[PDB]
Amino acid sequence: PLFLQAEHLAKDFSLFPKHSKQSLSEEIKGLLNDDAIQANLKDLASLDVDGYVAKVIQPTQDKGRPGAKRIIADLKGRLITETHLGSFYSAEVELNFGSRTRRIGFIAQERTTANGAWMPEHHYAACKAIRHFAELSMPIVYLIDTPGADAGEVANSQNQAHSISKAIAESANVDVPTVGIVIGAGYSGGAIPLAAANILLSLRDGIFNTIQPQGLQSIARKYNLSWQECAKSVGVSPEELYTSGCIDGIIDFSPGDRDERQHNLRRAIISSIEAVERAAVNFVRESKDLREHYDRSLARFLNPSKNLMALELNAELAVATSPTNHHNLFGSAYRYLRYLTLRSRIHSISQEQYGRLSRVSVPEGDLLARIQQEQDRVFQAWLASPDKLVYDEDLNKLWANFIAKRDEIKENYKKARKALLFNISWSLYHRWKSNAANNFKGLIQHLENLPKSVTQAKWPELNQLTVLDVVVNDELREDFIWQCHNILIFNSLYDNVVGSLASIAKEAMMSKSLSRNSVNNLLHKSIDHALSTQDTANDKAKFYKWLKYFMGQSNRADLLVRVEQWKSVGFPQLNDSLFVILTYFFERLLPEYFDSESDHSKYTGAINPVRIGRRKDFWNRLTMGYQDLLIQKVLRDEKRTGKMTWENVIKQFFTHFDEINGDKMSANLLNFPGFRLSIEDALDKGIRPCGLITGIADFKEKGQKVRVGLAVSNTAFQAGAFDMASAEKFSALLIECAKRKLPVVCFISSGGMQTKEGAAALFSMAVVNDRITRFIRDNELPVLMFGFGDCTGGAQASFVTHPLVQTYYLSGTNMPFAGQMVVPAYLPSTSTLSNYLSKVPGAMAGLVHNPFSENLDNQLASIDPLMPMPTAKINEVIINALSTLVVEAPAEEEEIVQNDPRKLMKPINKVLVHARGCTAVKLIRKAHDNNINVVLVASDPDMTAVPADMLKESDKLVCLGGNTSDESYLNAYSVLKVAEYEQVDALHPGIGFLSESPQFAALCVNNGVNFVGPSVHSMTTMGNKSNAIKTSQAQNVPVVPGSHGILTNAEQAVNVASEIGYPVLLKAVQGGGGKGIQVVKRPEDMIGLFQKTATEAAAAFGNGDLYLEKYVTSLRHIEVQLLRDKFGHAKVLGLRDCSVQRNNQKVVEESGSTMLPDELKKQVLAYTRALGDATDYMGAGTVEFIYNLDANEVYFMEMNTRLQVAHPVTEATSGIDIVSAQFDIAAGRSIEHLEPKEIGYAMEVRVTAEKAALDSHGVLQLIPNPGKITECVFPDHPDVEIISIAAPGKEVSPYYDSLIAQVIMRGENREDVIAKLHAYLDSVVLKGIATNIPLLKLILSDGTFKEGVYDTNYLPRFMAE
Ligand SMILES: Nc1ncnc2c1ncn2[C@@H]1O[C@H](COP(=O)(O)OP(=O)(O)O)[C@@H](O)[C@H]1O
Ligand SMILES: [Mg+2]
Repeated sequence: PLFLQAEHLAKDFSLFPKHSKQSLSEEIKGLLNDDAIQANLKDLASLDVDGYVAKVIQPTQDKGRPGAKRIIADLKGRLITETHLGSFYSAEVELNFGSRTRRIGFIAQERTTANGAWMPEHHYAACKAIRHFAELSMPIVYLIDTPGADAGEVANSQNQAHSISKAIAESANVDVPTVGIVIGAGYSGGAIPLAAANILLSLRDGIFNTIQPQGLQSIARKYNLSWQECAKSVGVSPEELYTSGCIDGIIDFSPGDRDERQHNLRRAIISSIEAVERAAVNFVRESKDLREHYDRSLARFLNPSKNLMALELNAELAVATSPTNHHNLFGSAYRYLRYLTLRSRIHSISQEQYGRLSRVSVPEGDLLARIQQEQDRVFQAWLASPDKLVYDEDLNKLWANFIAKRDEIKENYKKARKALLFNISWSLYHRWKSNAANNFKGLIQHLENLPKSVTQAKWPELNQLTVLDVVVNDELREDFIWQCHNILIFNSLYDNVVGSLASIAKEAMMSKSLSRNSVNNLLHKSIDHALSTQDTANDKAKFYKWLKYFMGQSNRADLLVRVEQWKSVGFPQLNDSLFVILTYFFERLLPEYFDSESDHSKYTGAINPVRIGRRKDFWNRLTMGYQDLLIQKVLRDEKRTGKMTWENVIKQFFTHFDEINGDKMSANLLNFPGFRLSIEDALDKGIRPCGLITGIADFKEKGQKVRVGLAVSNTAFQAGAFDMASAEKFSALLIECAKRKLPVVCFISSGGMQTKEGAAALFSMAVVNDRITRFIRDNELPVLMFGFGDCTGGAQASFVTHPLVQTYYLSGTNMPFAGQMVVPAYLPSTSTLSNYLSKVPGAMAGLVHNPFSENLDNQLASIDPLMPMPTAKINEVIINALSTLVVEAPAEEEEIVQNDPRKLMKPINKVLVHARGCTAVKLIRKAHDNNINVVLVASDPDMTAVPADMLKESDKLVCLGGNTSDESYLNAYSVLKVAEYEQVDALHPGIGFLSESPQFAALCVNNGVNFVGPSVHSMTTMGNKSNAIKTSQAQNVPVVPGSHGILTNAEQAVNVASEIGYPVLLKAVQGGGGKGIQVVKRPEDMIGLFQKTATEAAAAFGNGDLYLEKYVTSLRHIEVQLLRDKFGHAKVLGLRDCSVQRNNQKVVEESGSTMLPDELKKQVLAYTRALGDATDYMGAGTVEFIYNLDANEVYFMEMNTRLQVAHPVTEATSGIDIVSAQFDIAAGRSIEHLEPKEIGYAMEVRVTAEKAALDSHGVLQLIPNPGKITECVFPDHPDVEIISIAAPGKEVSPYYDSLIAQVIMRGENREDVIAKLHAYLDSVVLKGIATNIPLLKLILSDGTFKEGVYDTNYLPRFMAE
């Protein structure tokens, strides 16, 4: 069942991107190499935002750049057909493949018509062209270049979204190789039908993104950035798109090249089509289920059943329109491959996986203070570099008038003085825009607070004289404070009149004048509103004399037109007639009001629109614009009451809703500014950080239950903005519906695709649309799509309006192609509101009633009685949809089936061991002792290692290839393919490599392979450092004091560090092994050391996330061994002390701690049980504690969610075998029968192949000594255990660790264990290589170590002695 299989495989392939077989980037000949890509990443990192814009954004905007036809012509093939249709350009060219010539289809976005902006008929032409090439078995090269598909009134009237939803449906289901190549810009839903290819490439200077970079300006205004900053933060370069896995490589060609690089475009196409065809043949070799899918699709062409045959007639889709034009078996392979690549381009995580931010050192109401500080920061930056007064002739001529009239004999002085400051305050009001109110308050406060040595300061010479320098002088200072105070009241007056513009519009429609009382009372109310929302000392009478002075300036109309130009960005909801009457009120009716103050007969109030412009149909456009403002107001009242939520939508019709994967959420690997704060805020409110809620519900159809799928949009997160986690939840729901045979109902509301998830979010349009296309075409069950609230962007432009679904809308739904954030200017309710679109053909199967908004249909009939009304109910549509289906006999109910190892835990007689070295020798020895056959996997140096020699004829050895870890053990797909091939009973994930990764645990358990260790839930809870601390806090276990969540920035790190007291630690969340652990001594150091250690974490792991802990200088590293079964018996075996360590790596490890009180030992035993039971832990695990020697306290640090190398020390002293107990637990057995003891004492020395050598100051260090071992004797002794890979004639490899043996001594007491281990280390012989043993012998003959008085920093001090 290929529909179920493609989500399984694509989930597997997205768990480890680098070593997946979805990497076809090696195949294509003519791409740039990974070295040039790494070098280009270093340049783009070191450049600023302007250098990034020049490199990336400016060449795709270039009007001199070769078009789609010119690029296709310079492939130098033979053109067979062309179809130029506006900004669409389809073609068909024969290319030479060396063996012969071949027809290759083309569909391109042509930049030399409409800039590549596609219209509805261009999408319908792309639909047709994609079938036409499929019917003729022609491979297709898509060429992407667009500002996005048109969001205009004509597009949405022609049903733009419904043409794109079909175009994506054809592209996703085409039966020929599809290659995408970005030849310019790939923005939004116009780029995704073409970018939905098998292999998506880009030219060297191309771009691919969620929307055009100027559309990010709305999100830039909300968080106080520029749109250029938001564009770099999103990461839109071809190099960054290749790093995120959005594209499959960068072709070494730009459209203007005429050297060797012009030949790379045809070569990249030839090798791409050949690569997809070789890959698709390899998929038909290995997939026997691809035959079954093809035979099921063939059987529908043989016998077209009436319910799907009627859907194919109405939908017009790419089907077998002939037996000759019926697709081949490889045709279904291109659909399959295309889904796997689209679905591994999208990526999401879970709530347990996401690392929580620090609540510690965060002020109350912080958001407004941080935005105030950003507005002050940009204001202080203007105080540090203000503009010169020579730059504008209008301001320059007023300075000349001012200085001339200042020496002249007092009226002309006062006129020129006031006029200079006035035009400076309008100039800064044009400049500062949406933040102008805040920056004028800060300018007033600045001017009042200025030193007398700056207020009395005489002006610089004209060339160095700035607009700041002009107004800071005392003579211009306090009148400019007055200008700024009146401009604040004007900005409030203007914005209050804009929000009250409907009252003006009504009276203009019904009398053609705005009466004198209506302009008086609107002016009164707007000044009273301005001076009651602002406590400013400048009163109504002073502002009235300024308003007369302003209405006495000759450039007053020009000041209103300049203002209106930048205000049009913030108010894209008003039409031309509404902007004209707004301007006419300020320009003419306010002067006419003053002129008629002396004599009221001079007032007429008459709006003459011709004096602002000869706009046709002015009063009928004013009628439409007023009706649309009332529709906007009604939909804002509906948002503010908040009746259409996911809970309320469910309670109106459905009962016992069971959500599928409610924990799925945004990955956020671009880390967009303020978006992680929004994920935190959502989580603290209990809201899903995901644009969709999905589940299965009961619907009582005439008292009797019917089980249906239910997908309701989450208007509680980002107004229902659809996301990569929403796409995975939709695929999961359609899979549960395909398994159980459920009808699907959907309620969809969205602001569009989540732009703050990167360019990767776009692929969700094609992923979810393909799963709905395949769901109806393989499983027949009806999908309903009730568009509600605002239903816009890519959710609207794909799956909601898809031609096989029954599309519905609630009354009052806003349904355009894109929303207010992206739309440049006003769109009529005739082209946006679902009421007027109800009778427009193909827009919907019906407009239904909104069951929450009581009076809506009468409120809409009072706005326009000729508006089309709703007819059907949501209950009527659902009962008619359910009753016309065949009622198949329902199976007995199953739960939502998830990854559970406990089901897979069956008796083990053959096991895969994922390990090398001493860990593999230990696990191979335990496999013999438990009577289990080993399937061993190994690198080329390790095929002839001692763990391979320890195997029998009944045990297997398999070659992974290569020398290093990357070429062998870290390839998870090779290791899983061996587990599947040998049919292994379980897989032991070893130690090191992928042992502690919950992704590698999930990868095995997806494919039904038993993972020997904890559940994936237990691994993510105690593997995520913030959540491990939060679970410890919940179980009354003291943690190592710190931030407790993850730090945001250097200011956060300073404040949490100050509260703990310096010195302190900075640690990486994805760290471990002592990597990136920086000590910070001071606040002076912390500012530089945070930025530094964030770069260490980002370089080492690809995540700069730091979290802070208290630096304890005198400690013991105490760690406590847990065992636990599936039944819940937390058998805690005992502790170890691993304090003799060198660069965090443990060296001399012990079964007890000589400075730890028995009361604190009992506390860490109780805390291990509390954590083990409260996470539902399984297998072997080790919780780590800092035992502060100064404080006499024990603090939880972190947990090992796997087998620990120190384990044979506790095997001796507990009397319990840790690996045998873990193999019993992973066979499904209980460990209740075990009795943990405290048998004597034990100690381990890690014997490593290292030579002594001095550092730069002369202190002795140990460093690795590789080479062939000539002699190696470990004498047989009863109270020592030897795990070893050292023997005569074996080599110690430079590609791996110097660990050559673990020597674990046992004895009665600690002095006896030390003395026996000292004597045993002298009886042990090693030759050929050097070893660490000269140091180990001296620690065992130290007096301070023999007394047991030391700390974790003992060893580097002792090596210096
Ligand atoms: N402030 C500190 N207090 C205690 N240990 C610290 C501190 N800073 C670094 N460390 C080292 O890190 C240990 C904590 O576990 P860690 O070494 O990070 O584990 P791993 O690297 O094996 O995951 C401590 O025992 C100590 O050796
Ligand atoms: Mg450690």
